[PDB]
Amino acid sequence: NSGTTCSNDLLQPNTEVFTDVCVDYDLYGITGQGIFKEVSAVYYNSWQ
Amino acid sequence: SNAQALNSLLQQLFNKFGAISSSLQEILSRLDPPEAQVQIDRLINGRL
Repeated sequence: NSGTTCSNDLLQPNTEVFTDVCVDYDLYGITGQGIFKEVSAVYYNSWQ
Repeated sequence: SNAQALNSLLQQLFNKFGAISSSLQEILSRLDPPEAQVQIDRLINGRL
């Protein structure tokens, strides 16, 4: 019970993304609500 | 003028007004009930 190298899969799993229905999302510390779409566009970088 | 007034009124919902955050979700998810009722008061006063 003392260290940095912990064990995953305890209570914070990674789930799939849903579309056409607004849900509550937590994306890197946002905790917002809204719908998702699947529009394809290329403007991101390796760090964005 | 109407558009500028509406935008200025909408931008009032993203101000801390002396609180710790501009979102009630971040306040009601990290602070205990008997103490989290202080920032909501400031937010309500500012919005009113």
